[PDB]
Amino acid sequence: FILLVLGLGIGIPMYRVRKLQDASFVNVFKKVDTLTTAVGSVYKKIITQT
Amino acid sequence: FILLVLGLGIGIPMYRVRKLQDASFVNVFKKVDTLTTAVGSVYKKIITQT
Amino acid sequence: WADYVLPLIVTVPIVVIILSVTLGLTIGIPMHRNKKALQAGFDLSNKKVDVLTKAVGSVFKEIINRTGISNAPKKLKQATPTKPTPKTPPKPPVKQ
Amino acid sequence: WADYVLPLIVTVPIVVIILSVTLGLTIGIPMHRNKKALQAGFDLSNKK
Repeated sequence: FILLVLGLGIGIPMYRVRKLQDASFVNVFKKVDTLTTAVGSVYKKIITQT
Repeated sequence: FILLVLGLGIGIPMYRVRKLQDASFVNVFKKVDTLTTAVGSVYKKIITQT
Repeated sequence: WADYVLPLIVTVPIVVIILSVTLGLTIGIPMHRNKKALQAGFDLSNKKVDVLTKAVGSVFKEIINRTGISNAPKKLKQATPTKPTPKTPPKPPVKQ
Repeated sequence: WADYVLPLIVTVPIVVIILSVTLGLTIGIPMHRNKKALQAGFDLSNKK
Protein backbone atom coordinates (compact mmCIF):
# COMPACT_ATOMS: atom_id res chain seq x y z
CA PHE A 1 0.00 0.00 0.00
CA ILE A 2 2.79 2.39 0.91
CA LEU A 3 4.66 1.57 -2.34
CA LEU A 4 1.42 2.09 -4.27
CA VAL A 5 0.74 5.46 -2.59
CA LEU A 6 4.32 6.52 -3.17
CA GLY A 7 4.02 5.54 -6.79
CA LEU A 8 0.85 7.50 -7.27
CA GLY A 9 2.13 10.31 -5.12
CA ILE A 10 5.16 10.89 -7.38
CA GLY A 11 3.68 9.59 -10.56
CA ILE A 12 0.66 11.78 -10.70
CA PRO A 13 2.46 15.15 -10.21
CA MET A 14 5.27 14.16 -12.58
CA TYR A 15 2.70 13.76 -15.31
CA ARG A 16 1.12 17.09 -14.44
CA VAL A 17 4.44 18.87 -14.59
CA ARG A 18 5.13 17.43 -18.01
CA LYS A 19 1.75 18.58 -19.28
CA LEU A 20 2.19 22.03 -17.76
CA GLN A 21 5.63 22.37 -19.18
CA ASP A 22 4.52 21.32 -22.62
CA ALA A 23 1.53 23.60 -22.57
CA SER A 24 3.50 26.53 -21.23
CA PHE A 25 6.17 26.26 -23.92
CA VAL A 26 3.60 26.06 -26.62
CA ASN A 27 1.96 29.20 -25.29
CA VAL A 28 5.24 31.18 -25.12
CA PHE A 29 6.12 29.99 -28.60
CA LYS A 30 2.86 31.03 -30.01
CA LYS A 31 3.16 34.48 -28.50
CA VAL A 32 6.69 34.96 -29.71
CA ASP A 33 5.75 33.68 -33.14
CA THR A 34 2.75 36.07 -33.25
CA LEU A 35 4.97 38.97 -32.18
CA THR A 36 7.61 38.04 -34.75
CA THR A 37 4.99 37.91 -37.47
CA ALA A 38 3.63 41.28 -36.34
CA VAL A 39 7.08 42.81 -36.40
CA GLY A 40 7.57 41.36 -39.91
CA SER A 41 4.30 42.90 -41.05
CA VAL A 42 5.33 46.37 -39.87
CA TYR A 43 8.68 45.96 -41.73
CA LYS A 44 6.90 45.07 -44.85
CA LYS A 45 4.59 48.04 -44.51
CA ILE A 46 7.47 50.44 -43.82
CA ILE A 47 9.33 49.25 -46.96
CA THR A 48 6.20 49.41 -49.07
CA GLN A 49 5.17 52.87 -47.90
CA THR A 50 8.65 54.49 -47.96
CA PHE B 1 20.13 -1.02 -1.42
CA ILE B 2 17.36 -0.96 -4.00
CA LEU B 3 15.49 1.77 -2.06
CA LEU B 4 18.75 3.74 -1.80
CA VAL B 5 19.45 3.41 -5.55
CA LEU B 6 15.88 4.36 -6.35
CA GLY B 7 16.17 7.37 -4.10
CA LEU B 8 19.37 8.53 -5.74
CA GLY B 9 18.10 7.54 -9.14
CA ILE B 10 15.08 9.86 -8.88
CA GLY B 11 16.55 12.35 -6.49
CA ILE B 12 19.58 13.30 -8.47
CA PRO B 13 17.78 14.07 -11.79
CA MET B 14 14.98 15.94 -10.01
CA TYR B 15 17.55 18.34 -8.64
CA ARG B 16 19.12 18.73 -12.08
CA VAL B 17 15.80 19.50 -13.67
CA ARG B 18 15.13 22.19 -11.12
CA LYS B 19 18.50 23.79 -11.77
CA LEU B 20 18.03 23.62 -15.54
CA GLN B 21 14.61 25.06 -15.32
CA ASP B 22 15.71 27.89 -13.11
CA ALA B 23 18.69 28.67 -15.29
CA SER B 24 16.70 28.46 -18.48
CA PHE B 25 14.02 30.86 -17.26
CA VAL B 26 16.58 33.33 -16.15
CA ASN B 27 18.18 33.22 -19.57
CA VAL B 28 14.88 33.73 -21.46
CA PHE B 29 13.98 36.54 -19.11
CA LYS B 30 17.23 38.26 -19.61
CA LYS B 31 16.91 38.08 -23.38
CA VAL B 32 13.36 39.34 -23.38
CA ASP B 33 14.28 42.11 -20.97
CA THR B 34 17.27 43.09 -23.18
CA LEU B 35 15.04 43.09 -26.27
CA THR B 36 12.37 45.13 -24.49
CA THR B 37 14.95 47.67 -23.42
CA ALA B 38 16.33 47.82 -26.95
CA VAL B 39 12.86 48.39 -28.39
CA GLY B 40 12.30 51.12 -25.80
CA SER B 41 15.55 52.79 -26.80
CA VAL B 42 14.54 52.90 -30.47
CA TYR B 43 11.15 54.42 -29.46
CA LYS B 44 12.87 57.06 -27.50
CA LYS B 45 15.17 57.85 -30.37
CA ILE B 46 12.30 58.02 -32.90
CA ILE B 47 10.38 60.48 -30.68
CA THR B 48 13.46 62.56 -30.08
CA GLN B 49 14.49 62.73 -33.75
CA THR B 50 10.97 63.33 -35.22
CA TRP C 1 22.35 -15.67 17.10
CA ALA C 2 19.13 -17.23 15.57
CA ASP C 3 16.59 -16.14 18.30
CA TYR C 4 15.78 -13.03 16.18
CA VAL C 5 13.52 -14.39 13.32
CA LEU C 6 10.17 -13.23 14.85
CA PRO C 7 11.42 -9.63 15.53
CA LEU C 8 13.08 -9.60 12.01
CA ILE C 9 9.51 -10.10 10.61
CA VAL C 10 8.46 -7.02 12.69
CA THR C 11 11.59 -4.86 12.07
CA VAL C 12 12.20 -5.31 8.38
CA PRO C 13 8.77 -4.06 7.32
CA ILE C 14 9.03 -1.09 9.66
CA VAL C 15 12.39 0.07 8.29
CA VAL C 16 11.07 -0.41 4.76
CA ILE C 17 8.09 1.67 5.67
CA ILE C 18 10.20 4.42 7.20
CA LEU C 19 12.65 4.40 4.32
CA SER C 20 9.77 4.38 1.79
CA VAL C 21 8.00 7.28 3.53
CA THR C 22 11.24 9.29 3.66
CA LEU C 23 11.93 8.54 0.02
CA GLY C 24 8.40 9.63 -0.74
CA LEU C 25 8.75 12.87 1.12
CA THR C 26 12.21 13.59 -0.31
CA ILE C 27 11.01 13.18 -3.86
CA GLY C 28 7.54 14.41 -3.31
CA ILE C 29 8.34 17.70 -1.62
CA PRO C 30 10.69 19.01 -4.37
CA MET C 31 8.42 17.76 -7.21
CA HIS C 32 5.67 20.06 -5.86
CA ARG C 33 8.15 22.92 -5.61
CA ASN C 34 9.42 22.25 -9.17
CA LYS C 35 5.99 22.39 -10.49
CA LYS C 36 5.35 25.68 -8.84
CA ALA C 37 8.66 27.09 -10.06
CA LEU C 38 7.99 25.94 -13.57
CA GLN C 39 4.58 27.53 -13.54
CA ALA C 40 5.91 30.72 -12.11
CA GLY C 41 8.68 30.79 -14.66
CA PHE C 42 6.21 30.37 -17.51
CA ASP C 43 3.94 32.86 -16.10
CA LEU C 44 6.75 35.33 -15.89
CA SER C 45 7.84 34.47 -19.49
CA ASN C 46 4.34 35.16 -20.66
CA LYS C 47 4.27 38.46 -18.84
CA LYS C 48 7.60 39.54 -20.26
CA VAL C 49 6.49 38.69 -23.75
CA ASP C 50 3.36 40.64 -23.12
CA VAL C 51 5.45 43.64 -22.00
CA LEU C 52 7.60 43.19 -25.07
CA THR C 53 4.52 43.05 -27.30
CA LYS C 54 3.20 46.26 -25.76
CA ALA C 55 6.61 47.99 -26.25
CA VAL C 56 6.94 46.83 -29.83
CA GLY C 57 3.30 47.86 -30.44
CA SER C 58 3.92 51.31 -28.97
CA VAL C 59 6.98 51.88 -31.15
CA PHE C 60 5.02 50.86 -34.29
CA LYS C 61 2.09 52.92 -33.33
CA GLU C 62 4.39 55.96 -32.96
CA ILE C 63 6.24 55.16 -36.25
CA ILE C 64 2.93 54.79 -38.07
CA ASN C 65 1.59 58.01 -36.54
CA ARG C 66 4.74 59.83 -37.55
CA THR C 67 5.16 58.35 -41.09
CA GLY C 68 1.38 58.66 -42.03
CA ILE C 69 1.11 54.96 -42.58
CA SER C 70 -2.46 54.79 -41.16
CA ASN C 71 -2.74 51.09 -40.89
CA ALA C 72 -1.11 49.62 -37.66
CA PRO C 73 -1.05 45.85 -38.16
CA LYS C 74 -4.03 44.21 -36.25
CA LYS C 75 -1.76 41.30 -35.47
CA LEU C 76 0.14 42.91 -32.61
CA LYS C 77 -3.03 42.90 -30.61
CA GLN C 78 -3.45 39.30 -31.15
CA ALA C 79 0.02 38.44 -29.78
CA THR C 80 -0.91 39.54 -26.43
CA PRO C 81 -2.37 36.47 -25.02
CA THR C 82 -5.01 37.95 -23.17
CA LYS C 83 -5.36 34.59 -21.54
CA PRO C 84 -5.66 35.22 -17.84
CA THR C 85 -3.18 32.97 -16.22
CA PRO C 86 -5.86 30.54 -14.99
CA LYS C 87 -5.77 31.67 -11.48
CA THR C 88 -5.78 28.23 -9.89
CA PRO C 89 -8.93 29.05 -7.99
CA PRO C 90 -7.62 29.60 -4.39
CA LYS C 91 -8.23 26.11 -2.68
CA PRO C 92 -11.47 27.03 -0.67
CA PRO C 93 -10.19 27.70 2.98
CA VAL C 94 -10.90 24.12 4.44
CA LYS C 95 -12.97 25.47 7.20
CA GLN C 96 -11.41 23.16 10.08
CA TRP D 1 -2.50 -24.07 6.76
CA ALA D 2 1.18 -25.23 7.07
CA ASP D 3 4.87 -23.95 7.00
CA TYR D 4 3.83 -21.02 4.67
CA VAL D 5 5.84 -18.47 6.81
CA LEU D 6 9.15 -19.94 5.45
CA PRO D 7 8.53 -19.03 1.73
CA LEU D 8 6.86 -15.74 2.90
CA ILE D 9 10.37 -14.57 3.96
CA VAL D 10 11.55 -15.41 0.39
CA THR D 11 8.45 -14.06 -1.47
CA VAL D 12 7.78 -10.79 0.29
CA PRO D 13 11.23 -9.33 -0.41
CA ILE D 14 11.05 -10.40 -4.05
CA VAL D 15 7.70 -8.71 -4.69
CA VAL D 16 8.97 -5.61 -2.90
CA ILE D 17 12.00 -5.67 -5.10
CA ILE D 18 9.95 -6.10 -8.27
CA LEU D 19 7.48 -3.44 -7.25
CA SER D 20 10.34 -1.09 -6.24
CA VAL D 21 12.16 -1.65 -9.54
CA THR D 22 8.95 -1.03 -11.52
CA LEU D 23 8.22 2.07 -9.49
CA GLY D 24 11.76 3.18 -10.16
CA LEU D 25 11.48 2.64 -13.86
CA THR D 26 8.03 4.24 -14.07
CA ILE D 27 9.21 7.38 -12.36
CA GLY D 28 12.70 7.30 -13.68
CA ILE D 29 11.91 6.94 -17.36
CA PRO D 30 9.56 9.97 -17.60
CA MET D 31 11.81 12.14 -15.37
CA HIS D 32 14.57 11.76 -18.01
CA ARG D 33 12.09 12.58 -20.77
CA ASN D 34 10.82 15.62 -18.84
CA LYS D 35 14.24 16.93 -18.50
CA LYS D 36 14.86 16.58 -22.15
CA ALA D 37 11.55 18.23 -23.02
CA LEU D 38 12.23 21.09 -20.67
CA GLN D 39 15.62 21.64 -22.21
CA ALA D 40 14.27 21.45 -25.69
CA GLY D 41 11.51 23.85 -24.81
CA PHE D 42 13.99 26.36 -23.43
CA ASP D 43 16.24 25.93 -26.29
CA LEU D 44 13.40 26.60 -28.64
CA SER D 45 12.32 29.65 -26.54
CA ASN D 46 15.82 31.01 -26.82
CA LYS D 47 15.83 30.46 -30.56
CA LYS D 48 12.49 32.14 -31.04
